[PDB]
Amino acid sequence: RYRPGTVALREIRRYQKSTELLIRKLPFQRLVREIAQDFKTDLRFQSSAVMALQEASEAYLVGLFEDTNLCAIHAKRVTIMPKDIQLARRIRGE
Amino acid sequence: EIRRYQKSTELLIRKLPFQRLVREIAQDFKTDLRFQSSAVMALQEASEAYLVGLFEDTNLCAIHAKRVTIMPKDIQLARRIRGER
Amino acid sequence: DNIQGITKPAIRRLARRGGVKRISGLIYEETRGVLKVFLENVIRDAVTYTEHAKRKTVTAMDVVYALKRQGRTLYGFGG
Amino acid sequence: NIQGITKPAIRRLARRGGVKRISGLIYEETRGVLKVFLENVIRDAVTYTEHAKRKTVTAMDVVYALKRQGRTLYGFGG
Amino acid sequence: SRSQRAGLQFPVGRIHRHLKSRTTSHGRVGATAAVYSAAILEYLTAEVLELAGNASKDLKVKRITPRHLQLAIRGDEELDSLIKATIAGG
Amino acid sequence: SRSQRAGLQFPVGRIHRHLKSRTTSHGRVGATAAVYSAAILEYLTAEVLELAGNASKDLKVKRITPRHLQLAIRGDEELDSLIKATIAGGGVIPHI
Amino acid sequence: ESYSIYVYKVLKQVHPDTGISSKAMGIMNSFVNDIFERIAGEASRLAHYNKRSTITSREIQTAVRLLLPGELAKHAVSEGTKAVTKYTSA
Amino acid sequence: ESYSIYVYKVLKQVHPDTGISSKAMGIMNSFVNDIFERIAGEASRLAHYNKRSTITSREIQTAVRLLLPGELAKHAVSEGTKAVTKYTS
DNA sequence: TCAGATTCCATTCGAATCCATTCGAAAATGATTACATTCGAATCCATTCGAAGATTCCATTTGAGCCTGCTCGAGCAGGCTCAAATGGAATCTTCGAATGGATTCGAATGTAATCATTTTCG
DNA sequence: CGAAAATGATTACATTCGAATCCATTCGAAGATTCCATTTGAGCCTGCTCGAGCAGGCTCAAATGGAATCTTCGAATGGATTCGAATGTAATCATTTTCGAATGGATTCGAATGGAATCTGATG
Repeated sequence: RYRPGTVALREIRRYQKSTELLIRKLPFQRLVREIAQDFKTDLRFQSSAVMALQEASEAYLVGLFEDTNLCAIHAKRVTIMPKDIQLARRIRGE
Repeated sequence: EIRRYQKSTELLIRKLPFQRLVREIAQDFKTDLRFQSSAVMALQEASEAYLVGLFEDTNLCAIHAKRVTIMPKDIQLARRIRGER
Repeated sequence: DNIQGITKPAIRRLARRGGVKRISGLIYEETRGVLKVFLENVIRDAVTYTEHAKRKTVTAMDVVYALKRQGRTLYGFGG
Repeated sequence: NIQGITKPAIRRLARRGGVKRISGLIYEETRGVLKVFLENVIRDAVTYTEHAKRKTVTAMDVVYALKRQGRTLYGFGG
Repeated sequence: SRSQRAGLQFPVGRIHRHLKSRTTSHGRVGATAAVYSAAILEYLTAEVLELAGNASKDLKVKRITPRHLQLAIRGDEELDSLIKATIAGG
Repeated sequence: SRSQRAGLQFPVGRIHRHLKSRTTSHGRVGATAAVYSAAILEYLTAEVLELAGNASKDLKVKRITPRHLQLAIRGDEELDSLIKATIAGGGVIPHI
Repeated sequence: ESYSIYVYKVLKQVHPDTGISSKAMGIMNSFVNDIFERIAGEASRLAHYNKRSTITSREIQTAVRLLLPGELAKHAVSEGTKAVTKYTSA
Repeated sequence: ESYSIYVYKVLKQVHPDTGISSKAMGIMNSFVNDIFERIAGEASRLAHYNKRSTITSREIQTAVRLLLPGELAKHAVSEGTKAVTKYTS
């Protein structure tokens, strides 16, 4: 066995060392098409459009999690909670 | 006193010290500079607005940590999330 | 229910790349909500761009222009 | 000249922001952040002044500098 | 005039000239772009002025001041999103 | 050519033509505005590429990839301030 | 030149009993100029993206859709379309 | 049209033994286009502020000083001034 | 001290970069205008500088009470491990929809003179 | 409330420019078939968060000095702003040539696999 926090740091190093995408592509494409159904019916997407959307969204989420970790450390914790997400998004004017 | 200064529209800083500080800061970019009074008034309005908004964010940060007193760490967190630090 | 295809492991990986050591149990629904809002904004702008050009296909340049409009410029897909 | 911005003035600005209590080390931090902001804006104002071959800083230069900074202001000719 | 033909108070010829003086290269401007722009500007002006006047009347006064404008803008979510400027004197 | 007179690698005539294409109303563009702009673009390109090449040499790799561009940009304060865009395939800076 | 004449006309239309000061009038002029510059720039970009040369009411409509928040863009679009139709019919 | 030729010339000037991929080339193209569009817009606005029609190297210098941070602006101004002086000689 | 994880040294190869050829596209050369910028004067505003004074903000000390930080135990929620189920990727195959380029061609914008307002300043 | 220098509005072309039809090609969508890697519960345990009671710190308020901001007055001057004239130079035709973009082809540098040696972590 490993103590709680060992594998966590291992994966932190692993995913801060790589450059790949961390979300599966078929679910994201389905979600994108379902969202776009509300604006116009019978739309077609280039593969490059969905790839661009995935890159942008992953970058957004990683930056948000960095701000959330800062908020968590401010309150003397290591666990991130929804209140940290809300505070970070509020200071960002979102 | 919070209600007194939140319900007014005046300027909360004295004009002469702000004018002196503005001229001293500006002398690092060009010597023998002149100013309109409107330029200093605009600078004062903008700076007071900036400080009030930053203090609102700082109060949010103070409440996040279960306090009512604001500390420099709250200013630092607010400015880092804003993008200034 | 296509937002439940953004699974727990995927969000955990996205949090690990952000340096997050421990995670609550209520973080995943919050993340799904914020992702939905962001995607709605960007896709709305992109579809406006395709509609102006009298097209039926959403291209990568519409996405790039929309992102630049939101203030989230992206390099590597044109421009 | 940064000490001419007194602690009662900082207290008033904090009260207008909804702040109930203040630490004693907040005034120096406030002076530092105000100095940084003022330098950032005045740099651009003097750049605009020098392009026009003038020796006087006008309100339009400040308005343009703020608009560049992302801090648009209404009521000074722009 | 063109404004009376469209049924507006804002000027169509002046806005057309201003639009022409802002197109890149040798660009042209249609005569209905000016009508659309004048309609949009008049609509937004009327919305802001209506909210500000309601605020002023609720204060039992006869004029509009920058404080009334700030109260009107900050109390509306749409006008808050659109207008992020600092109002001098508000 | 004009670029050889100025002593540059970037094109002065093409940049002049683009500048003329991006002027509001009836706008003229001088011949030295293009020289200045080409010099600025070449300088910024050289700075970014030098940092990225140093990063590439650090990991014993001959070629430059978007990872090296990201590492170069995020490790420099001025480049980080100037370039706020997202780089497709750059990852993040490892920092626990 | 300014927009004081037309702002005053619109104010008399919406609040016939209410006046306006001069600082508020200056703030309103700044607001009108801000909105006009935003719309004009976005319309020019839209025309350039499509390799077109003329700015038309379609560019203005798309700019209004992209710049204004929802439920504020719908009424603006309606007012602009009505103005253009009334202008063309006469 | 692209900038690949001149970017590769600059690269072979700086690092004469390292190459570049095609994704990195696309990213470099996007970077150059982004900065060029920013400078052009700023110069046009500066020309309009003073009620002038021609865009000169003074507008470019002011735009560079307004858009670039810190020592980047100083070194860029030096390089552009040197280029213009060598050209006009 | 032992089981996992991490990094490094060998081998081959196939995905990718760098080099070599033809070419329409565009840049440089050479007069010619006009068009825009620059260089003197001449008012003429608008900033700095000085002086004064009651007042109205600011400064310092004390002290009490309120707030924050610290110790400690309890519990609870998150992490790690493992076995089973599922669904993504990937590699073709076919087709069915839709860009994008040409060729007319009909719609509409800008320029030229003369008013007839009209907005801006007393 | 009045006057008058800008400046839209009208009539009339000239000619770009933006639309309507057609033809091909990309390319995007819909089926199909696996291995297998990723996800999903479930259990067990541990360390992390949280609440309560103390203990120490330190903020707000009040009173008394005291000090420096704010408004008015007025010269003095300097520095923006307008008016002509005189150049400086950028844009426009007309050729001619060179260069950069697309197409092919020869290395060759990144990319699996396959062990091997440490490095690290955890319980004894």
